[PDB]
Amino acid sequence: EACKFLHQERMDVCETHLHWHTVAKETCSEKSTNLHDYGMLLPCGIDKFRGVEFVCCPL
Repeated sequence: EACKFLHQERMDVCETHLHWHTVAKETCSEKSTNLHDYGMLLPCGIDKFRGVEFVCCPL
């Protein structure tokens, strides 16, 4: 098994870095992996974003 690169965004709300970090971490954990690294997508407002891409690696 290698690491998996994933992209998740949404179109209904803008959210902070903390939210997107949480999403990335929890998505990796749902897939039986650990988050290694991530980057937000689609900056919005003064301090928010509309998604995250991220790399989940084997436990």
